[PDB]
Amino acid sequence: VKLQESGGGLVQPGESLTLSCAVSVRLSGITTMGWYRQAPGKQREMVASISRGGSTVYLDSVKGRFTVSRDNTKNTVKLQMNSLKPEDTAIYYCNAKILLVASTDDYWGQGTQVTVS
Amino acid sequence: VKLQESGGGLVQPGESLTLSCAVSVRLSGITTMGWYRQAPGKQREMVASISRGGSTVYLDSVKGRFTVSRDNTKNTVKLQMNSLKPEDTAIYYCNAKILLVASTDDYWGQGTQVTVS
Amino acid sequence: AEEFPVPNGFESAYREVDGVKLHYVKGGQGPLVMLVHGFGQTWYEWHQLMPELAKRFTVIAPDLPGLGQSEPPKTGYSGEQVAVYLHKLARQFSPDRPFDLVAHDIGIWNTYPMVVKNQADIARLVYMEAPIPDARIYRFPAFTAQGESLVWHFSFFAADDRLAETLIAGKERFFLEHFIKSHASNTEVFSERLLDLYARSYAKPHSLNASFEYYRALNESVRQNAELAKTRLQMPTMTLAGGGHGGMGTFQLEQMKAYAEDVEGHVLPGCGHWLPEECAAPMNRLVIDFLSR
Amino acid sequence: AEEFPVPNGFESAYREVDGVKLHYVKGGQGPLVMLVHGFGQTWYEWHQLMPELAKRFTVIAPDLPGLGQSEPPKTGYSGEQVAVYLHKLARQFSPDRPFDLVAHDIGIWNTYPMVVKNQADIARLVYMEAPIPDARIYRFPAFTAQGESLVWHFSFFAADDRLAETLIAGKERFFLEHFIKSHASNTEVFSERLLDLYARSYAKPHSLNASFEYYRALNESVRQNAELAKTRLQMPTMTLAGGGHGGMGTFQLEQMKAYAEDVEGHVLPGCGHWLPEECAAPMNRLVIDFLSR
Repeated sequence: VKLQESGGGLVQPGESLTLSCAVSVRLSGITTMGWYRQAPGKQREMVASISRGGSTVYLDSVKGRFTVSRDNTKNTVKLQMNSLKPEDTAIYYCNAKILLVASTDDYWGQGTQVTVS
Repeated sequence: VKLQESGGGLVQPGESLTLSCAVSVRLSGITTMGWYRQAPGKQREMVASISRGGSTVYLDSVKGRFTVSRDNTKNTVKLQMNSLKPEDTAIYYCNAKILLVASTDDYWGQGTQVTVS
Repeated sequence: AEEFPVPNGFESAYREVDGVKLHYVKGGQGPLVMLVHGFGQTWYEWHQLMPELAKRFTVIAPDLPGLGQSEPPKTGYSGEQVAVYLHKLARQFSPDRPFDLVAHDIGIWNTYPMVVKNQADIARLVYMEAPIPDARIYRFPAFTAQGESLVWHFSFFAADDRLAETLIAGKERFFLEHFIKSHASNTEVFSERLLDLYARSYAKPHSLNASFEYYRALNESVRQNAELAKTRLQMPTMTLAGGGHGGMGTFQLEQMKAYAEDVEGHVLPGCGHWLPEECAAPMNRLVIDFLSR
Repeated sequence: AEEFPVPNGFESAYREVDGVKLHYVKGGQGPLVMLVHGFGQTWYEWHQLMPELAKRFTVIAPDLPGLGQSEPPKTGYSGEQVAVYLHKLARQFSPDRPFDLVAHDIGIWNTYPMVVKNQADIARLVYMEAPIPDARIYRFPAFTAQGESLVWHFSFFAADDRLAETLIAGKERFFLEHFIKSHASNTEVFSERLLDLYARSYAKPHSLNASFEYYRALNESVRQNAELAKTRLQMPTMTLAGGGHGGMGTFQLEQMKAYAEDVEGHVLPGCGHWLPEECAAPMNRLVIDFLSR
C-alpha cells in the first residue's frame, strides 16, 4: 500500500491550503486515515483522522479551522486548512491504519511541507 | 491458591476409586478444574475437567467410566473412577485454572498415585 | 421513586453541576470521602461500606452521569469530560480541604484525570478492579482456552453503530445477569432481587445508552491519558483487585506502579470483579484501614 | 423454496449423509472440486466461481450442517465431527479418485480434520480467510486503538448460555449487516438485497443456533487439532487472505506453514474477509490457476 501527499506550500497567516493524499488501494479498505504534522524538534501530533465510517478526531487547536474528509470516488483523502497560523508550520504526513484479525498494518506517505510566514 | 489431592491407591481391575481435591479458595472462584494423569514416560493427558458452570470434557477412553463433579458445599472436586483398568495406572493431578482479565492463572496439586494391577 | 434502598442515617439528594443534575447519597460527619461506582451498577454497590465509613467521615456516593438517577453529561463521556462533574461535586462539599476518593471499574476512568490535574485536592486514593485507560488494554485476549473471555464486551460496547443498545434492548435483565455473574467468583450474592434492581436502573433507555457511551469514548480517554500520565501521582494510593474468576489479578497494582509514586496493592483470593458485594468484609476492612491511617 | 438463485447449468439437490440431509448445488463435468462456505453465508457465496470452475471440473458446493438448507448435524459441531459429513459427501461423488477442496472461514474448521486424516483423498487444497483452530487464536486482541476489533465475536458466539442467539433473535438483519460490513473492505458489494438473502437464511431458528454452535465447539476443535497436527499436510496447498480492513493479512500463510509442507500464499490488497464477493475477479483467477496446473 502506497500513499503520496500533495498540496503543501508557503502562505501568509489567514490563508487556506488543501492537502490531498493519493492511496494505491481501495480507500474503504483503510480503517483509519490520519493526518500528522511534525515541526523541527517538536513532538509529532495527530492533526485530524477519519475512520472509514466517517468518525473524526481533531487536535483541539485546529478545531473549526481544519476539516478532514474521504473522497471514495477519487480514492483520496483531504485536509482543508483554513485560517492558517505560524504555529501550523510543519511537515504534514498521511498515515493509513489497516485493522486485521491479528494485528494492525501501518503505512505512511513521505510528507509535504507547509510554511505559514 | 493451594490444592491437595487424596484417595489414590492400589486396586484390582474392575474396582472403583474416588479421588478428591481440597481447594483453599472458594470453588466458584476457579474457572476450570481439570484432572490430569501422568504415567511414566508417557504424555500427560487430561482425564476430566469441569467448568464452574458445570460443562465437562472427558478423555474418550474414560467416558462412561469416570465422572468429575464439584461440591460447592464442601469446597472439593471429585473424580469417581469406575471399571478401573491397568491402562489407568498413573499419578493423578488436579489443575485449577483462574480466568483473569489479562491472563489465566494456573495451579496444581502434588498428585496421588493410582495403580491398577 | 428511589431505585435503591437508602441506609439509615443517609439522604438521597441532587445537586446541579455544570448544568447536569447529579444524584448522590450522603451521610456521616468529618472529612469527605467520595465513592464512585462502575458499569452495571450505581451508588448502591457501596451501601455496605458507607455506614462503616460514616463513623469517621462524611461519605458521598454519586450516580455517574446518565446512570442511576443522574442526568447524562452535557459535554461528553470521555474520562476528562466526566471527571469535571465529579471533581466539582466533591469540591462543593469539601471546598477548603482535600478529600479521599474510592473508585471502582469505570469510576476509575471517570476520576483519573481530575486526580492527576488537582493532586492537592486528593488526600488519599483507592482504585479497584479496572485498568486505567491506556494502550495496555489493547493486549487483552479476545478468546481463551477457558472459553468466553472477560473483555470481549470492550469492542461490543464501543461499536460506533450502537450495536449493544440495539441487541440488549428488551433483554436487559438477561444480559446483566450474564455479565455480572460471568465476572464474579461469589455468584451467590447476586440474588434474583439484587439483579432485578440493577437491571431496572440500567434498562432506562438513556441509562442503557449512557452505559455504552463510556466505552464508545474509551479510545478518546486513552489518548487523553497518554498526555496526562506524563505527570505521576504523588498522593498515597491503594489498589484492590480480585484474584478469583473475573478479577484483574496482579495487573491492577502492576499498572498503577507506572502511574503512582506511593502505591500499595492487594489481591483478594476467591473474589472476582464485584469486590464490594463479593468480598465486603475484607474489602471494607482494607479501605477503612487505608483511609484511617 | 430455494433460498438463493441457482446458476444456469447447476442443480440444487439433497443427499442423506450419516442420517443428515445435506443440501448442495452441483454442476459441471470432470474431476471433483468441493467448495465449502463459512459463517454468515451459504453455498451462494461461491455462485460467481462455480460456473467458471465448471468448464473443467465437477463442482459441488454444500450448505454446512444446520446452515443454508442443510439439516443440523447429529453428532456435534466440532471440526472433527462435521468433517465426517463433508468427507462422505465428497466421496459419494468422487469414490475412485482424489478431489480438490476450497474452503472459506469456518469451512476450514470443518474440513481440516478430514484433510489430515484422508490425505490420499485430497489432490489440491485452497484455504482462505480464517485461522485453523489452534492456540494461536488465544492471542488475538479483544480491543484495538482503531476501536472495535474483528474477533470479539469469538467469545460472544461461544458463550455457553446462548447469549448470542438470545440477543440477536429478532435483530438478525441488523446484526448480520454489522458483522459482514465490519469485516469487509469492499462494502459496496453487500447490497440491501444480498444482505436480505443471507439474513433470511441464517435467521431460521435452527440455523441461528447452528451458526453459534460452531463457535461453542471451537475450543474442542482446538484440542482435536493439537493431536491431528502432529501429521503435516503433504498435498499442494494455497492460502488466500485479504490485506484490507477485515482480512487475515499475512497470518493465513504464516500459520499454514506450520501445517503444510507444500504451501504458497497470497494476500489480496484492498480486500477484506469476504474474498469471493469483495474481490471475485482476482480471487477466481488465483483459484482456477492453482487447481488447473
